Amino acid sequence: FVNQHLCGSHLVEALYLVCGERGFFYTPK
Amino acid sequence: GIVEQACTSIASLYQLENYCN
Repeated sequence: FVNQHLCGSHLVEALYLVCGERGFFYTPK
Repeated sequence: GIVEQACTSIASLYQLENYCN
């Protein structure tokens, strides 16, 4: 989930795992 | 931002942590 290319939903899953109870912001530009 | 850069380049732990609340 880290130190790799994270396209599409793969980035969302990585943020979910990394951020835990804090949650996260997912913001495409 | 990260959504664009993480697909074209290796995403790090620090990069991901920057988007936690």
